[PDB]
Amino acid sequence: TSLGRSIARSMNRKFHRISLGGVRDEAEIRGHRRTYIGAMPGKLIHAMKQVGVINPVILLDEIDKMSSDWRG
Amino acid sequence: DTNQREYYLREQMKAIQKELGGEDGLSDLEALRKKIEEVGMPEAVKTKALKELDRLERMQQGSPEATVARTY
Amino acid sequence: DTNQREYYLREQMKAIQKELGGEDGLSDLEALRKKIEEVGMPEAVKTKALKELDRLERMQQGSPEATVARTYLDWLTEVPWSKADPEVLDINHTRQVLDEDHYGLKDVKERILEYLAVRQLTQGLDVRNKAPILVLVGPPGVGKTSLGRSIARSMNRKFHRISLGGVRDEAEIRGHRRTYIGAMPGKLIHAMKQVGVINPVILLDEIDKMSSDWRGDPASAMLEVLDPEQNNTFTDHYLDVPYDLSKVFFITTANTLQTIPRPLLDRMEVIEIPGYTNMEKQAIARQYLWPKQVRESGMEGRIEVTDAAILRVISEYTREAGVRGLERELGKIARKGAKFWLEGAWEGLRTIDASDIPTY
Amino acid sequence: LWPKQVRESGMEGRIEVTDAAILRVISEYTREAGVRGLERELGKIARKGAKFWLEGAWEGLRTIDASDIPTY
Amino acid sequence: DTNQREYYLREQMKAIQKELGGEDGLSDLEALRKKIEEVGMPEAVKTKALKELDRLERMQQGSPEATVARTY
Amino acid sequence: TSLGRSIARSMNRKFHRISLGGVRDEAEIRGHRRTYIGAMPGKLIHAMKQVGVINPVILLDEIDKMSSDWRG
Amino acid sequence: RLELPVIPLRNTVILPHTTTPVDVGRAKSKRAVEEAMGADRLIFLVAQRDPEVDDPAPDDLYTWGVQAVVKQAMRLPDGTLQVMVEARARAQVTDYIPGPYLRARGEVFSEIFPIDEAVVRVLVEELKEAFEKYVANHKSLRLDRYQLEAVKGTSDPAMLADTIAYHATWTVAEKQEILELTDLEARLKKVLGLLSRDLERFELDKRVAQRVKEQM
Ligand SMILES: Nc1ncnc2c1ncn2[C@@H]1O[C@H](COP(=O)(O)OP(=O)(O)O)[C@@H](O)[C@H]1O
Repeated sequence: TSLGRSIARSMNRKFHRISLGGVRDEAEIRGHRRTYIGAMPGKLIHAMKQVGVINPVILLDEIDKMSSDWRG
Repeated sequence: DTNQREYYLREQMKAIQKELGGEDGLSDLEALRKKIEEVGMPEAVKTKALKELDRLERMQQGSPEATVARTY
Repeated sequence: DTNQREYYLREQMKAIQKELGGEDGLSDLEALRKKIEEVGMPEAVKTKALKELDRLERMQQGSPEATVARTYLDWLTEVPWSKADPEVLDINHTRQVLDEDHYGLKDVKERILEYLAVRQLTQGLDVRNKAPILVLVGPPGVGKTSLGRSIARSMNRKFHRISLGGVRDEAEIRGHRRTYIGAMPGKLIHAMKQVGVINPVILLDEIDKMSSDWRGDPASAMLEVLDPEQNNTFTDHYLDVPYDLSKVFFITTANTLQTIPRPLLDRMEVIEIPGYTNMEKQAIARQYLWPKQVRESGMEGRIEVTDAAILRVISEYTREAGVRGLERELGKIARKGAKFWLEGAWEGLRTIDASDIPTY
Repeated sequence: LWPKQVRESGMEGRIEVTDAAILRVISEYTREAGVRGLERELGKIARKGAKFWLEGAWEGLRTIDASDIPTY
Repeated sequence: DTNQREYYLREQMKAIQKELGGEDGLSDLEALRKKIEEVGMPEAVKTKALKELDRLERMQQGSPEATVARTY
Repeated sequence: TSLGRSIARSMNRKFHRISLGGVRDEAEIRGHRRTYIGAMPGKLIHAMKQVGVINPVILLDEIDKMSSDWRG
Repeated sequence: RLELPVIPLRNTVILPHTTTPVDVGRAKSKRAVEEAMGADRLIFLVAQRDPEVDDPAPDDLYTWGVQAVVKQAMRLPDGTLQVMVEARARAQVTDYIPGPYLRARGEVFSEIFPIDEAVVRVLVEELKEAFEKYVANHKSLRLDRYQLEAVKGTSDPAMLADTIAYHATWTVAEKQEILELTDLEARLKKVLGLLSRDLERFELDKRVAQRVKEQM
């Protein structure tokens, strides 16, 4: 992660990261079709939202720590 | 006379509109329309946003679907 | 000129809303506006309240734009702003406090001594830690909450408690966009409203007994509401303009280190608090547990328990590592004493002893 | 790594570590393949040094040899 | 012309449905006014009830305000 | 239940029971959001309304026959 | 002047240099009117507070007593002695001597003419134009034209300032703040600011009325 911070600093764009490990479904990346209060998109949309620029340097954290049993 | 006065005071209440306080807002979902216009987006995004903005302004009270539309 | 014209708007609406169709708002939006633009809170409150002015002036009954308006106004203007109780910064004060309130293991005290020694050396021309948050791991009965209370008393801060073993979705610790009544800000804003100052010691209970039953794992929200360099400019969904959680203390508690979320395991200094020994539990009872029962049940000068009976109760009536089972046993002793006193006391000070404990 | 610890724990210019003690910490106090363990050990060293300095500053500049590590 | 005449006539129908005496359009309305007062409620409850009392003075075929106000 | 009634007699209060077998919604327990006519308040609120006393004795029978699901 | 009879003013302070009738209904004030008839038509008018006490009090008065030369004193049998008083200038009230009837001693007029009278005349002209615009636009807000006609052709700038200040409608605390200002330009600036505030409120009223008719 500190290497990613250094890379982003060299590129002079604001670093970010998202703990995509421990996500057990496809729903946490795509969200779900909005039909109630508390309708929430995926993690990536959150990451892009809190980084107010369209060209960040996002670090997909722990990409090998996912599970796939239900909800896609 | 009571009905006429009630209509007159409702019109006066709508007129308040908050003026300088209402510069952001304009009866609600207007600042949102302007910010739709302000942010340069793909034309499909513009069309979808305008379509669901038309789907908005439908008496949010008693209709949380308007709330989820505003969340979108 | 802007303020006086808005004052005129206030006057007209407080004269008019008396006959307004929606009375669920109570026509109190103008009464509550005395903290919109007569505000003793910073510019953030003023900006939102200017935006909150738009949210006013509508009807009720089912998803009101005005009930949510006044609710958000009250939430914004009741959470303390720029008001801090005078904290004393000492470690020797804590040296005496951790002796006047607990028998103590004398091992967990020194970890909090270390952390507080760090807390005095707040440098960088400001106060920022970037350091762990006193995660306490141990049984429930063991005095986690009392340790937090003693620390708060030592530093003269209002202790609190908000359980996190009952949270399952990112909405009881987060907020919801203010557009309708029926949505509540998170438990942390609840705790902030419970206190009247900006720097309250807060405890967090059973974090390891929290799961993602519904869509959304509360762990990420926990990490965001707690990281003491990103939460200084933080709001959940319910609030809009950032409210700082940097000055706010955060001590935590759990039972095991396995179910604590991995992202939360950052900036955690494990302070392991084991159980107690029979002699230590006996001292705890004879000093702070049995006297507690005595003046709780109403035994001022009524009954006294010999140390033999206390150790017999400890070795017989409770095996759990905490001091909760012993506390309940002594409370039921107090109940039975309340009876055996209520049919007439043979003397001003009755005597409890190991001979007839199974009678009590 | 150590300078960041000391700059955070309020002890700059008021504690030192003879880097033989750093070797001791690495060889005894951390067996992981990275530096997070080393950074936790040095954080504990910083906090305990702050505590010891808080019982009365006995010097204008501290020092830590390799022997007294299982005292700090 | 016909709609104005119809509003006129229906309004005398409203102005003659006051049970002749004119004390209240419906007995249920005047019952809640005293029932709120004749019950000793705290300042948090009584004061608010005195303001949702204003939702009354409605009748079934008119505004549906009293339909749930009476139940509350 | 008869022990509860006897305690109420001895305590000189008003016994009252509200069954809690097969309850999953807070709307069943307490009030639901004030949607107009329809969506009546819940069980314990009705129990509190039934008695004319502010200090009653409430017997929550089969309290271990509950259930926790969505909607409160 | 000193130890002159005091008549409490009705619902507001009567500013100097303005042709205003003052009601006198209570007998306690009637006795002071009778005693002022023995002081060569000169009354040291000290006003009482906002909504009044039925009897004058030695603590509810104001700290500024205006000395007025009475143009005429007409008597009525209805119960009120409406006196036509044309005042001169404000003066400070030292303290309160209780009655009834009340008494209060003062000093010479507090209105003074400072240096740099060119700025004084410039501000007088600017305030006159501002008040003409204020009155002319305030026809829907019911501003009289006799008030605008009574401010033209004035010699003393204090006369113009006080006459315009009375003819413009606001609260009593701001009138007290104006009367406190003994500077010839500070009072003009305060009147200008108050007129600007009222004209901004008027513009807001016009805009919201236009919105109402558009909605209609
Ligand atoms: N040194 C000590 N060790 C354990 N318990 C203590 C000690 N000193 C006092 N107590 C008492 O033990 C009780 C522990 O109960 P409690 O604080 O409710 O546990 P928890 O809140 O962690 O579940 C406290 O009420 C406290 O007064």
